[PDB]
This record gives sequence, C-alpha cells and structure tokens, in this order.
Amino acid sequence: SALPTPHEIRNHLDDYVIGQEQAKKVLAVAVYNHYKRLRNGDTSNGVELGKSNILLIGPTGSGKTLLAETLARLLDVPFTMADATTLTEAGYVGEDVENIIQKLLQKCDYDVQKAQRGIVYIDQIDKISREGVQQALLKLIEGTVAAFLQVDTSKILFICGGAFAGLDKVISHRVETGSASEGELLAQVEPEDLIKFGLIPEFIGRLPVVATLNELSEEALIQILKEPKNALTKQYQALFNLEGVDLEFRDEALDAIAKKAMARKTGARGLRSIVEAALLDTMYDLPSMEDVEKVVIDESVIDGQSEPLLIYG
Amino acid sequence: ALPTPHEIRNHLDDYVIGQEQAKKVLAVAVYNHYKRLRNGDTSNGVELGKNILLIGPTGSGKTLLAETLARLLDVPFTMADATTLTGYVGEDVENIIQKLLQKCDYDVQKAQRGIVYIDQIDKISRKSRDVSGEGVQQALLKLIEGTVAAVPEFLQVDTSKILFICGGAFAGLDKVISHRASEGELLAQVEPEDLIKFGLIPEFIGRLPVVATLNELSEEALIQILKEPKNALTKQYQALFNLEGVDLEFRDEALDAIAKKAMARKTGARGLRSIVEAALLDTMYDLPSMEDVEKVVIDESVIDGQSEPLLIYG
Amino acid sequence: ALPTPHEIRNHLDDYVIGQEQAKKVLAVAVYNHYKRLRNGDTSNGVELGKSNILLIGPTGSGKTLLAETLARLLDVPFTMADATTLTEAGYVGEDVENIIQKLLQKCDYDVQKAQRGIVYIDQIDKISRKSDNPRDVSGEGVQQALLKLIEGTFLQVDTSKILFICGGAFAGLDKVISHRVETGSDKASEGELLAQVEPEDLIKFGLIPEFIGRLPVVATLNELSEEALIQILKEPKNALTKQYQALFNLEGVDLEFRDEALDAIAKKAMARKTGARGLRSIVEAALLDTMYDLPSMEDVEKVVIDESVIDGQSEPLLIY
Amino acid sequence: SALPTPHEIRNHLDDYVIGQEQAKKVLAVAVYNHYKRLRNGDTSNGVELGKSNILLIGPTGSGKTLLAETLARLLDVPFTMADATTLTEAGYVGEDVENIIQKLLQKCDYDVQKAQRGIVYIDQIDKISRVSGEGVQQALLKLIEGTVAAVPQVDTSKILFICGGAFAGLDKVISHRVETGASEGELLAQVEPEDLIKFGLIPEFIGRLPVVATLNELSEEALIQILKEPKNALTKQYQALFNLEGVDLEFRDEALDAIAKKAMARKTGARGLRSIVEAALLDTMYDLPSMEDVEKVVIDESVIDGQSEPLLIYGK
Amino acid sequence: SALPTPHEIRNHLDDYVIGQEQAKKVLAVAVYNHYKRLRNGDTSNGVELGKSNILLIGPTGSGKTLLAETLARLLDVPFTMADATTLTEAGYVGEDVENIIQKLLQKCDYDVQKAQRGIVYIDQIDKISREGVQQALLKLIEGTRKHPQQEFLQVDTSKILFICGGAFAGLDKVISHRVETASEGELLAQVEPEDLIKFGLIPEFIGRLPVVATLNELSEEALIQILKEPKNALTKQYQALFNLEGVDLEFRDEALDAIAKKAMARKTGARGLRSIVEAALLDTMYDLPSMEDVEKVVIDESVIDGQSEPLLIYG
Amino acid sequence: ALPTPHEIRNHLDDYVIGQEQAKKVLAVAVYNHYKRLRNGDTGKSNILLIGPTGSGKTLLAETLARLLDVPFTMADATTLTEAGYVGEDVENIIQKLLQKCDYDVQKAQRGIVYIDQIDKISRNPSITRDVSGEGVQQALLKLIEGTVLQVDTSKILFICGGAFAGLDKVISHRVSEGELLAQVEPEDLIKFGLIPEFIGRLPVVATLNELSEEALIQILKEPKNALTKQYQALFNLEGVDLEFRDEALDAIAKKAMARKTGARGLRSIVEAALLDTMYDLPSMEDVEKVVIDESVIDGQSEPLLIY
Ligand SMILES: Nc1ncnc2c1ncn2[C@@H]1O[C@H](COP(=O)(O)OP(=O)(O)O)[C@@H](O)[C@H]1O
Ligand SMILES: Nc1ncnc2c1ncn2[C@@H]1O[C@H](COP(=O)(O)OP(=O)(O)O)[C@@H](O)[C@H]1O
Ligand SMILES: Nc1ncnc2c1ncn2[C@@H]1O[C@H](COP(=O)(O)OP(=O)(O)O)[C@@H](O)[C@H]1O
Ligand SMILES: Nc1ncnc2c1ncn2[C@@H]1O[C@H](COP(=O)(O)OP(=O)(O)O)[C@@H](O)[C@H]1O
Ligand SMILES: [Mg+2]
Ligand SMILES: [Mg+2]
Repeated sequence: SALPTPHEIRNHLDDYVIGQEQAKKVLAVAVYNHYKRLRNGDTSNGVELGKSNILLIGPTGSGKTLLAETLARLLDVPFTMADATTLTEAGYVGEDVENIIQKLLQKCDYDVQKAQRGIVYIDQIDKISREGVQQALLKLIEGTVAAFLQVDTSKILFICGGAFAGLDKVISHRVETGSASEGELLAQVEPEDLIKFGLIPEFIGRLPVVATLNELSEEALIQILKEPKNALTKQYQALFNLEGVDLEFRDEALDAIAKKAMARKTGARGLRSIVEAALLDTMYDLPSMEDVEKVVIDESVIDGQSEPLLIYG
Repeated sequence: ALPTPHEIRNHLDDYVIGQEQAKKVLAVAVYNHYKRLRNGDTSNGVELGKNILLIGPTGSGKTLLAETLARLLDVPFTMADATTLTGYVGEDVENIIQKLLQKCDYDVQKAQRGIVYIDQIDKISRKSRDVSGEGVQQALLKLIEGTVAAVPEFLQVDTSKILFICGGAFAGLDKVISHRASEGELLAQVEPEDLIKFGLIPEFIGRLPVVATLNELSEEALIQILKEPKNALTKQYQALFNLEGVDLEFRDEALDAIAKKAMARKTGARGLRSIVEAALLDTMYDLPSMEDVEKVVIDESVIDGQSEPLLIYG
Repeated sequence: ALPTPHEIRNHLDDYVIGQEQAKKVLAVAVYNHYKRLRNGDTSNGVELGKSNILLIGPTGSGKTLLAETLARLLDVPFTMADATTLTEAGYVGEDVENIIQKLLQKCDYDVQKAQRGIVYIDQIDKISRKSDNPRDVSGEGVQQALLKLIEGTFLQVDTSKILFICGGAFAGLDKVISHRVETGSDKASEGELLAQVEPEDLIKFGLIPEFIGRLPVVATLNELSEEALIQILKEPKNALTKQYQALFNLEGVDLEFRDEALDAIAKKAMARKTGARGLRSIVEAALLDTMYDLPSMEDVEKVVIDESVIDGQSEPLLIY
Repeated sequence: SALPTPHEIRNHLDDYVIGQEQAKKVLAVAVYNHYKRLRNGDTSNGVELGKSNILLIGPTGSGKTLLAETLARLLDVPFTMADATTLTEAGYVGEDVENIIQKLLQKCDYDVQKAQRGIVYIDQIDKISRVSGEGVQQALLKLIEGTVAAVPQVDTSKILFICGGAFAGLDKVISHRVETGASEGELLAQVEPEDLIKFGLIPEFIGRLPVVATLNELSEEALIQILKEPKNALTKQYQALFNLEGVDLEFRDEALDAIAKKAMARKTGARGLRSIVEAALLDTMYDLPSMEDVEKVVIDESVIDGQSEPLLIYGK
Repeated sequence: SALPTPHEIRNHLDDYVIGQEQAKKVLAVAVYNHYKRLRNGDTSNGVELGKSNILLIGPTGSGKTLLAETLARLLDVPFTMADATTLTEAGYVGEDVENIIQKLLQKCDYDVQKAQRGIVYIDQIDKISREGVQQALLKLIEGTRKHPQQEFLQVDTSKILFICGGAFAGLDKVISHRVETASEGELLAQVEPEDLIKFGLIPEFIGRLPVVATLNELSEEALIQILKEPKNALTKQYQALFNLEGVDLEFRDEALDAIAKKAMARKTGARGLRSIVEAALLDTMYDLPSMEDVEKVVIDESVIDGQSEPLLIYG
Repeated sequence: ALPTPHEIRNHLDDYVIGQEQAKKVLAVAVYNHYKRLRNGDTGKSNILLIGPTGSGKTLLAETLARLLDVPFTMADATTLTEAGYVGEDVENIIQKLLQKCDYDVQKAQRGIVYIDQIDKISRNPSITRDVSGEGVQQALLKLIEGTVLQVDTSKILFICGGAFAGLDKVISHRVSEGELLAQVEPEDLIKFGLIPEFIGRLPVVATLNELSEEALIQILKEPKNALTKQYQALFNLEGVDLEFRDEALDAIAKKAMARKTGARGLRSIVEAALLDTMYDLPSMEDVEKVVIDESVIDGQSEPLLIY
C-alpha cells in the first residue's frame, strides 16, 4: 500500500503529542526515509546498507516514549520498548539484549519480515554512560546473512531516548565563545558533546539523527490533559460514562493539575497519579449512588479539601 | 457479582484490619477492571491504559488481600513468586497461565476473569541470580499484554483480560522517596519515578498505574506466617524439640499473642523469631536435662512471659 | 556423647567470666547445631534451623574466647577470620574460600571433620554499609559473598554443616536500638538495650536482610565489670600478674601487685573501652622503667601500688 | 602470490579513505607482513620474530576506525572493535578483555583458525594512559602476548591488533622533547616511543606496538573530496535518497566548499560532515514528498548562511 | 656467656643512633626479656611467658631500621629485613613468608638454633592496612646429608623476634580524635592498640605486637650529631677513606650544619645525608689520588653552595 | 698497582663518548671499592646506573672490569624474575663468575657483576606464573648481602643498570629530563617501587643523558631479536636477501642519537628507510637488497637492487 509523506506523519503525531514541532519534523523525515529505503531495498548500489537510527534527547515526561509508540501505530508496525539502565552493567544482559529481539519477535509474531519493519525504543541510554553495554547495541543494530534471529537487525528502526541531565552543561562549555535557555542549548548539540558525556564514538556514529524535546510548559500539560486522542480526561470521562455519569473538568481544575505536576517535576507521566487521586473517593462510592453529572473544580484538585460537585436527575 | 467498590471494601474489612485507603484503591481498581472487561476497552471511540502494585511490609496483608478479592468475586486465583522464576524461562511465565486454567477447570473465559498475584517484584529490582529475576520480569511484562499460545484445539486465553496484582516490600523505596514508624505518609507520596530509581523499568511501571500502600502489619497474616509456611518458625522449633523426644505444641492464642507483640514493635515478620526464641530459651536450655512427653506454649507464656511453658511428664 | 547445654555452659564458666546470658544462648545454639548434624538433620524433607550465631559485645568482652572455647569443649576444628580483610574484592570472594582451606588444614584435611568445624568472623559490624563511620559497594559484596558460604555449597566440602559465629562491637548499634525502643520522651543501660536488639536494628545499622536472616541466634555480651577485669588479672592460669611475677622471678626478685593497683588497672582499661585486650598494654607501661633497670639492681622484691599505675608518676617500691 | 600486495592493499584503501597516503603505505606493509608471516608460520626462522602491532595516531574523524575496518574487508578477515575507555574500568576487570575474543569468534562463526587471522581495533588508547587503569594495559598487553583460554581455543598471538588514539597531549611532548624550532603533520612524524612513555603509556605496551602510523588533519580540499569521491560519499547518498522521489539533487561546488569550511571550524573532521548536510536538507526533505519538482540545487548561500532555501526547479 | 642488661643494650644503641632515648629504653627491655625467655624456656615455674614482639612507629628516616639492625649486631644474632609491600596483593605471599625464613637461614649458616634466636624486621607495616597478609604475618608472628635446604622448615617462627616498623601517616590524626573531648611525638606517646585498629590493623595482629615504640622527627641538631658522633658516622667513614691516601679530612662545624640544613629541605631525613656529603666530596675524591696534599678542609661554602672546592693544604 | 680515578676515567673515555659526570662517579666508586679491598677492610660502594637504553651502561661496566683485569659477568633481572622453578637463579651468576675466574675464590671476590633492567622488577598480579619483581628484589638482595665452595658476595662489586622510564616523573612531582635525573634521591627510587633495603645497598647513583653510538650499533645486530635480523627475516619470506652495510648501521645510530630517542627510536628510523622498498618489493623479483649509509643518512638514494 501507499506510504504516508513526512507531512502526513507529522500531522498524526500532532494528535497524540503536544508541541515539540521541531522534533516531530525530524522524526517524520527520519522515519519516512527509513521505510522508503527499506522498500527500495537495502540500497540503490548496495552501499548504504539501509540502516538508520534516531536519538531522542529530552527531559523526563517530555513525550519521547509517546513519540516512538505513536510512530509505530501510524505505520502499523510492531513496536517494542526496552530500558538501557536495566541493561547496563550486566553480561547476561548482553545475552538479554537479544531479549529485546525476543521481545519484538513476540509482538511481531515471529513473522521476521514484519520484525524487520518494526521499531525498537531504548530508554535511559544516557544513564549507561559515565560503554560495553553500548557495544551490545551496536552488535544489536547489525545483522549479517551468509545464505534465534532469522532477520538481520540492520533493517529494524532504532530510537534511543535519554534525559542527558549533564549534557546541557558540556554543550555550554563547548559553546562558551563570544565574539532556562535549555532549548537553545540542545539545538547546538553535536556528536562530540555526546562523546564527552560518555557515549562511545562508535555508538554515536550509528545514531546520525538527533531530535531534541523541550521541557513541557504549564499550558503544554493542560493540552496534554485534553487534546490527545487518549488524554487522561477523555479516559476518565469514558470510565464515568459506563456508570451513566458525565464527568466534567473545569479549565481551572486542569490548570491546577498541571501546576502540581510541574512542582513534582514528574512531567506528563505524573499527571495520571494526580488525577487518579482527585477522583479516588468519588470513583469509590459512585457506583453506589445515581447522579447525572460530576464536576471537578480546581478546589477539589489542588487543596483536595473539597469533594467534587454532584448533580442529580 | 460485580459488587460496587463500597461492597468490595466492606468484604475486605472482614479479612484485613486497617489500611482503609489501600482497601478503597483496590476496590476501585478491581471494580473498574471487571466493569471495563465486560464492556471492553474497544468501542466508544476511546482506549484505556488499564493493574495494581501493592507496596507494604512483609506480613501486612498483601497476599491476603489478593486472595480475598478473588473469593468475593468468585474468580479463579493464582499466586506466583518473583524469586522462584522457574532454561528458556518461558515456561515459568506460561505455567502461571496454565495453573490459572487448571484452577479454572480449563474454561478460557473464566481464566480471563482470573486474578494473578506476583510476589517479590521488589526483589527483581535492587537499589545501591539478580539477572535471572529481572529477565523474568521482562518475560512477565510480556504476559500481561497480548495472547499467549497454548502449550503444545489449543484454544488459548488472552492474557490482557486477566487482572495482575504485584506485591513487594520495597525496603529501599522508603529512602529514594524521601530523597526525591510513620513511613506511611512517605509511601503516599510514592511516584512512578521513585520506582524507576528503585530499579523498575519504565515499561513495567506504566503497566502498573495503580499503587496501593500499607501502613500497618496484619495480625492474621503474621499468625499464618508462623504456621503455614513450610519453613514456619513453629515447625522449625517443633523439629528441634522432636530431636529431644519432646512434643512442642503452640496454642492458637499463643501464636496470636506472638503477632500482637511483633506488631507493637513494628519489627514485622523478622521480629517474630526473636519473640519465639525468647519464649523457648529457658526451656530449650534445661530441656535436655529432664524427661517429659510434651511441652505446651500458651498466650500467658508469651505475652506476660510470667509463666513458663507447660510440661507434661511421663 | 553430646554435652547438654547445661554442661556446655558449665565448661564455658571455667574459661569465661560473666556473660551468663550469652553463654546460655551459645550453649543452646551449639547443642542444637551439632544435635541436628548428628541426626543428619531430617530424612527426606523437613525443616531445620541454620543455628548460625551473631555475637554482639564491646571490645575485650570475650567474643573470641567464647568461640575458641566452644570448639575446644567439642573437640572440633576452629578457624578465625577478619571481615575487614575480606571487604573490597572480587578476588577476596576467592579469598573467602581460603577460610575453608585453613579449616581443612587444622582438620587434617578430613572433609567430614571440617563440616563439624566452627568458623568465627570478627569485625562484622565494620563491613556494614551505612552513613555512620563513612568502600560501601565493596563491604556489601563481602556480606553477600560470605552470605553464600553461610548457606553452604577442589576440597568438595559443603559449608552448610559448619557453624558460623560472627562477632562485632557494633558501636553505633546502641544508638539505633535506643531510637526505636524509646517511649515518648530513657533506657537503663547498654546491656539492657542490647537485649532489646532486633534484626531491623541491624538492618538500619548497615547489615543486609538476607545476611541477618542467616544469623538467627543473637548473643549479647556485657561490658566486663571492674571486678571481672580484676579477676582476669589474677585468677587465670596465665594471668598477666602471674606472667610478670614469673619474669621478675628469674631475676631473683618478688613482684607484688597491690589490690588497689589491680583495680587501678581495670579502671584505666574501662576508660579506654579496650576491655581485657587493653590490660597488657597498661601493665607493660607501668612496669617498663622497672624492668629496664631491674637487671642492674640487687633488691629482694618490688611492690606495685595504685600510685605507680594510675598516676604513673611514682616508681614501684623497691625492697632491699 | 595469492595474498594481496602492499601496493594492492593501499589501492583498496584509497577507495574508502581519502588522503593519509603515508599512513596507508605503513598499514599496507604492516598488514601484508603480518599475514605473510602467518601463512609461512610463526617465527619459522631460527631468529626470533616479533608480531607487528599497529598504533594509529590521528585526530578524531581522521579515518583511523575506517582504515581498520577496510583492511579486514580487503583480506576477508573477521574484524571486531573495542574501546579502551569502555574496558578501562570494570568490576570484572581484565577478564572482560577476553570477551572481545568471544566477539571475534561470533563474527567468525566460531572458527578457531579464522579467529587467529582476525583483526582487533582498540579505540581511545590514549585515554587509559594517565592508573590501576594502566593495569588494564597489562591485561590488554597479555592478550598481545597470547595463550588466553577461549570459551571451549584462540591464539591471540596470531591475531593482529590495531590501537587508535587522538593523543591530544602527545603533540606537546613531541615538540617539547625535540624542542621544535602549525607543523602538526610534521611534528607527528617525529613521534617516538619515548614521547608515548612521557604521555603515560607503559614501555612494555609500546614495545608491543612496533608499527606507528600518523594521520594528517583533513585539508579543506580533503573534506570536499570526501563529500564527492568515495563510493559511500554523503552527496551520493542524499542524491540517491532524492532520486527515490524522482528528484535530481545537485550540489554546487561552492556548496561543497561551504560544507567543508563549516566542518573545519567545528574541528569535528569528517564525522561532522553528515550533521551539517542533514541540517541543510532537513526542511527540503520534509516537504519534498508533498510537492513535485524535477530537481533541487544546493548552493553555498543555502548551506553557510542557512538563510535561503534550496532552489526548486519544475522539470518539463 | 651472660645476657646483656637493658642498660648495656641502650648504651650500645646510643653509639649508632642519635636521640630516640625513649624508644631505645623500650626496645632494650623488649629485646632483653625476649632472649631472657628463650634461655629459661617457654614455660617458667608452671606459667607460660608471653612473647613480646615489637611495633616501631616513627617518621621515615628516623632510625627504625637502624635500630633493628643495631640490636642484632650487639647481640651477635642473625638479622634479616623484609618489606610488607612485596608480600601484599598476592597469593604467593604465604610462600614468601617461608622465603623470609630461608633468608634468615642463609645469613645464619642454616643453623636452625641460631636462626630461631634471630631477628626479623618488617618495614612498611602501615602500608598493608587500607590485610590477608596480616593473616599470613599473624600466623608467622604467632609461630609454627643434603646440600639443599632439606628440612628448611625444621625452624619454627615462634622463637624468632619480630620487629615491625611503619610511618603510620594517618595514625597521628586517629590519636587526636580520641584525645579531644617532637610535638608529634607527644601525640604518638598516647597511642593505644585501639588507634591501630581504627587505622586498619586487625585486632589479632595488634595483639601479637604488645610492645609499641615511637620515634621523633629528626631536628637539625640531631642530623649534625648523626654526622659525627655515631661509630659509623659519615664524617668518620670519609675521613678513613681520605686516610688511605695519607690525607687528613676535616669538616668545619659550619659545614656539618650546612649539610643538615640541606637534608631537612629534602625531608629525606638521615637517609639523604650520605648523598649530600658524597656530592660535596666527589670532585675531591676523584683528583685526590693524583696529587700530594697534607690535609683537606670542607667548609659550609663548599657544601651548601657547591661553588667553592675544599681547601687544600700542602706539606 | 691500582689505577687512579683519573686513570680510570681516562680509560673510559676511549670506550664511551660523553657522560663525563657518570664516569667520574664510577671512577671514584670503583677506586674506593678496590682500595678498600686492598690492604684489607681495616663495606658497600655498590653502584646504580640510571640511563636510557643504549646509553653505555653495559659497556661502562665491561670496560671497568677489563681495565682492572677483574672477572666480570652480566645478569638480567627479567631472566632472574622466575628465579627458576626450583632453587635460586641468583646463585647461578656467582657460578658463572667463578668459571670466568677459573674457580679462584679470591679473584671471584674481586669480580664485578652487572645486573640489567633493575627498574623492571619494581612493581594486578592476576595469578601470573611469572614471579613478582618485588620478590625478585629480595632474591637479588640476598645476593648483594653476603652469604653466611663458599663465596661471600660482599667483596664483589655490584653494578645495577636501568632505564627507569617512570622515575623522571616521580622526581618532577617531588620537586629538563637530564637535569632532573641529577636531583634523584633514594626517596624517588622508593616511590618508583624499589624497597628501602635494596636502595640502601646502592649508595652510589650515576646518570647518563645521551646515547652511545657503539652500543646502538651493537643493539642493531647482536641481539637475537635485533632489528636487522627481524627485517632480514621479513625480506626472506619474499625470497630476497637483505644486507645492511656497516656504514648504514652507524648512520642509523647517529640519527637515533641526534633525536635522543634511544634504542626504541631505532625501529622508526629503519622502518622509514625500508618503507618504500618493502612497499613495492612484492611486485618485483630480485635476489637481494643492499642498504648503504646513503640510503639511511640522506634518504637521498634508494637501496641497491640485485636481480
Ligand atoms: N506532548 C505530549 N502530548 C500528549 N501527551 C503526552 C505528551 N508528553 C507526554 N504525554 C503523555 O505522558 C506520558 C509520559 O510521556 P513520555 O513519553 O514518557 O515522556 P518521556 O519519554 O520524556 O519520559 C505518556 O504516556 C503520554 O501519554
Ligand atoms: N570473660 C572473660 N574471661 C576470661 N578471659 C577473658 C574474658 N574476656 C576477655 N578475656 C581475655 O582477654 C583476651 C581477649 O578477649 P576477646 O575474646 O578477644 O574479647 P573480644 O572478642 O570481645 O575482643 C583473651 O585472651 C582472654 O584471656
Ligand atoms: N580520510 C577519509 N576519507 C574518506 N572518509 C573519511 C576519512 N576520514 C573519515 N571519514 C568519514 O568519517 C567517518 C568517521 O571516520 P573515522 O574512521 O571514525 O575516523 P577516526 O577513526 O579518526 O574517528 C566515516 O564514516 C568516514 O566515511
Ligand atoms: N637517629 C638516628 N641516628 C643515627 N642515624 C640515623 C638515625 N636515623 C636514621 N639514621 C640513618 O639514616 C638511614 C636510614 O634510616 P632508617 O632507620 O632506615 O629509616 P626509617 O626510620 O624510615 O626506617 C640509616 O642508614 C641510618 O644510618
Ligand atoms: Mg622525540
Ligand atoms: Mg645513609
């Protein structure tokens, strides 16, 4: 079938992820090129090998994991996740690194041809760096056939996410020449700066594409609460719907939740825990009573002193 | 069936004392689960992430809670241990499913409605053998989502519909939370990032959105820990006394007396031994010198320590 | 024929002064341990306690002596190790087994008698990884590495059978127990507190749960009282005073220790918290000058008074 | 004469690597002699014969790694890479180093003999040198020596070892020892084992690396040629990518020159060429599949300034 | 013969070592008692006597090793030295322990009895603490017709006297931490086994070293004294050397002082004395044998400055 | 009679160029040593040679023995490492000294012994079969210290040579390279890895800063793993015979001295002279190649080709 254009890929990412427009443009092109190459074959002349990788650099709860998973759905392609930190410091993990492929081949259902089209996301790669574990990924990225893995890994798409908390410093040290501000600094990121961070030149060489994500602002989280197709509010509204009740979040309440999430520095992943808690009591005794609609205000969220308003019929 | 969360918690009250906030959470999580299973996540134009993570000391009631939930809902229940993790390691995880079918009488549907309790998940992740356990957690994570083939008609069961509860003491988690007696308040502030820092993979945590914490030891739990386990203290001591040709007998009141004292010291299961040892120390010392048929431990011997174990001479 | 705990404690009374509670505990622990071994634990499948012991007491309280004496009384091979040497190494894990080879040496290279052996590890509190007295990664590695020994695994010997006794002073442990046992606003005495000791107290101290779980039997030693030390200076067959008198004897001189001097020595020892181990260094210093110019003089006897010891200012009385 | 001659080997290197003629000549002879020895036999003559290990000294992105990989490909020999810094610090210590032999066996299909022929490239050697780390040099040196047990074995003596390093401080010690009078390429050639001992490498380790090859820093024209000439050249790759769209991508010579200049300012070398090109064509590659034009022309004013977008031409 | 009294022992040490009067008193007693024990026997009058090995604690170049050597010399007893650092970090340390015993037998002529009366000095004991060698040292301290060594092990280490020296740089702080609620020496006098425990020495090891002595840092007046007064003083040695040439070598007091000063700047202690003197006399010793002088005079200008050559007097 | 320090240095000047300072020290050290033996005692003037490889250390030792007409023998610390699987490899060098001496006990005691690569013995062991150099210091020290058919080593003069590559650093830290070595003190050698007991036996310390041509030349041809022999083997696999003219060996040494590189700097010089040749050699077929000094010194002309 036809393959979506980078323009289209980016648009569908806008539906699941708020902001981060620059990173999505990058992913859209990197991904499009990847599959566009795979279809034409390894390469035109046998030279490129048809292997491309992406490196996501952004704060925790910025959307890295979401972006990777979302790309997979849009392209109807097997997706698996792994964590670099669980992997780091183990020898057996080099052997369980193949467990990533034994984890992907489970989700692609041993099709192999589907597995090669698949996408793999490695999280917390910055943590492994202070490198032997990195080699494991390099070997992972590469697969050869002389004519447990039937398909070479070179065809599968690798996306590697990390927070790189110290990287922002090493960037500033190199660009310390004249004659917040985190977003501007990430853009200036170069492979050499990742080397100083502790990533081996070998590993970076195979991660040519570099996308940077900004730290979610207040309004960013608010939009994340409502806009995305599977936004928290939507999810809970559906849950309350099964009870025949209508759940409504006042704008001031959503704002109230975002603020709390920023204070925790948890990012977007800490949004659920906050909402779950605000609606805990209600969801508990709701099945016992019959009301028409429930309204959540900022007072019930931030203070947690006030219970949500109940409207009957 | 499908009792309201209010009804569920009240049923938990009869089995476990205290831990009202945890009960409330389990009630909702379970209710939503089965109410959401019937309807299904599909349709309505929305998808739901949807699993519970029990965090409490040893002998707090976690396991008790899991089993009870299943009994109240007339749903097949199966327990598993993270520290057993029993080359491929793939059958280990599949067994859990198979066992669930055996208990379920081989009904594909009832097995989907089943509940599965995983213990020692905290042990798989260590802060500050290890690899076999963490690899199984990745294999375990792979069995919460997606169907699992029947063991080689082959009408297998989708693993997603099954509810998964994971219990763990998480001794080191207490510290990481405070860095990010009266520990309960710290537990409430627990967040998915604290789990990450503890050693839990992000993908796993994301699969366990619901988190329940316990702030008090469970009396019955300890009582059962004293006699039920194969390595139970009571059995260990009855064995020692048996080499002397003596018959050691614990009165139920004595066992309860032991638990209540352990709870007052917040020592937990580990603090049970020091209490039993102290109760039999004098006896064990002058036992090999005298000749009696059996010896009986009563609550008056434990709590007050005033009375010594009753001797029966023959 | 195994000795009843009554008998084991009685013979410990001959070599060790005080610590009656700890001796009762060791007596039971030991008896049960070998009682289990000799009956081959349990045929088929039954449960049996490891019976490993954790000695907790101040320096020079008798921990080492108790361990050594236990072995002698049971005519069983005995070997000592120090947890400090162990810490910090992967190579020391391979050194940990060295403990076993040494046990085999004293054991005549007999595998079964080695299984009967007793192993005492000193300064276990030192390896504990904690903020107090602040390498951590390495010390823990030993706890875990030595932990494997405790359970039991080209000698071919299995350490399960061998009895483990781990001693430590646990200087900080006293505070952590008080912080827990306290009520409202204290505790009578350290000895009274060490009794209230729980595994969770050892946990906060720095010991890992899996390790403590392998040390079920916990014995606690009291700080030897003035009168104990004093007895240790006189009563034992190789008592310090007896050794120095013998020395002064081959000089033709008679050495006399006044009771006030012996008590003066005990007090010094208690202020230094060194226990009995600190006794000799104290006596030595008090007789140093005397022994130096002794072979040059020609007197009948020398009398040690309190004033010579405590003040260290006056010289011993010389009688001609 | 079934084995490739040094002449033959260098020529093959010229296709993958641009410039560094002097280093290529040394590698060619070092390698040829190494295998020439293996085929006849090790120390067959009464006279003691020492295996020749290579030590590549050159700035980052000079071609060190590439040269090592290319050598193995020409000889149809198993090649594995390791990193001095990755192995510098490990709980397992030198035991790990053996695992690299395991890696050589993986590529090798676990053929003992083929692993012998294998080539091993160690990167960032300059890093371990200051110091218990320098002990790892000993563990790494013992490999060069040989007799390490394999997983079954593998004679590390027969295996060829190439050690690459930037040696940023080396330039100074060379000019210091000689007292000297730029001239970087001239100073590197003057390098001696004693300059490396002063750098921090143990004498026993440098003694096992008899062959020393130095690389000049890339010329302005070197980069330009690297962009165009090599079979795996960037321009060729992007042109191919743009061709899948049916579009013809063309780089103005002024543009290639513009790219090289940027790369030199970064000091990144050839490695930083792709990041520069990627950024220039990023926007165009994003919205290209949405529009239909015959060709795109990349000029220097679109690269350097990044101000103007590429020229779009509609073919008819 | 008769055993030398501690009084005698100390006086003999006074001739080879300057100062450290306190340490010498200690060593004198420890040594006397030790050999007085061997002659009488391990057991005396129904009571077992305690072996009194010695631990020397002093700065580098203070006289620890010399003290050890000198003791052996005045007792006419076999002496061997060993270094704790060579042993550590290896499994073959235990074998090297036997190597030390072998060394003692060599100088001893392989006379087992003479070897058991010998003395062994272990240097840099402080370096071994942050310990398995402490276990090996402990065991060694405790005691346990053929041209070859045959029964080399017929000798047990029980009888041998072990002296352990160390600078213990960190020990000075550990002692201060317990006192709080030359000048360094006053801190070292208060040293207790407990302090050595904290330093890294295992309790079982310190219990085998019941005798502890301390040395003071060497003052400038001390170095000057060392240059002239000992029996084997540097000045005396060179004077004897110049004496073979029929020349009289004279050191002016200001010169001896100049040497000391220079020695203190290098902080080598008495060790760096010889190298300073040899350099000052090198040129002179080189061209001496080819000229006829009555005597040669070394002034401070010749030593410290090195600018002027020694004064040459003709006869 | 006995040669004056003046006479001894003069005889050393004819064998080794430069190193005037070390030659003085050795002269006095040796003179005093034998002057103390003569006329009887009434005792260690042992020497420690610190200099780069190819500096003349070994040559100076030999030369001192010949002018004194005294038995001489060399030993290698590296070889003495193992000290033999059984026994002392050390006692072997006293036997060698006696053989050269015809087994005359006295002449042996007058003898001179040179131990090379002492800096190598100083110290993860990783259960290595090879003996620890730290222990070798002891085995070597047992030798220096007199024993007790029977020979006492106290009377024999010991000279220990070494490069001490790391020593230059240690001395700069304690506070160019030539002037630094002059400031060497026993403390530096202890920090290097030499035990205080060993250093105490080596009171005299001499330093060499420049290389000697004769030594370099010898190192190029004599050793069994000599550069010339290695390259000849290489060219031999090609069926070609490689011949180094003596004038070319001398030309190589000069180059190495001018660059103060030392022995390890020789290979880089030879490699550059033969690079082109080895590069296009496998393409042509000739009987032999001849390297002359004009190939080396000027690099002007290419080596001679015989077909
Ligand atoms: N920009 C965004 N728009 C919509 N949802 C988001 C966004 N960022 C994060 N989320 C939501 O929050 C959760 C955590 O985000 P995540 O992808 O883990 O960020 P990171 O990868 O940086 O940790 C996701 O499950 C996702 O649904
Ligand atoms: N209770 C005791 N009875 C007899 N002797 C003792 C006692 N406590 C200590 N000692 C003496 O002190 C020495 C060391 O005691 P030790 O067992 O090491 O105490 P700890 O183990 O607490 O350090 C012994 O050799 C012994 O003679
Ligand atoms: N001399 C060269 N000629 C052609 N391409 C080069 C050259 N040097 C580097 N490159 C390119 O740059 C990238 C990295 O080069 P690399 O071999 O890693 O140099 P180094 O080893 O010094 O880092 C490669 O992908 C390669 O295509
Ligand atoms: N107090 C002293 N009196 C005389 N000579 C000394 C004294 N201290 C050191 N020396 C001299 O210095 C040299 C080294 O002393 P040594 O005892 O080895 O140092 P350390 O105290 O570190 O063991 C010896 O050769 C000795 O002659
Ligand atoms: Mg140079
Ligand atoms: Mg001296």
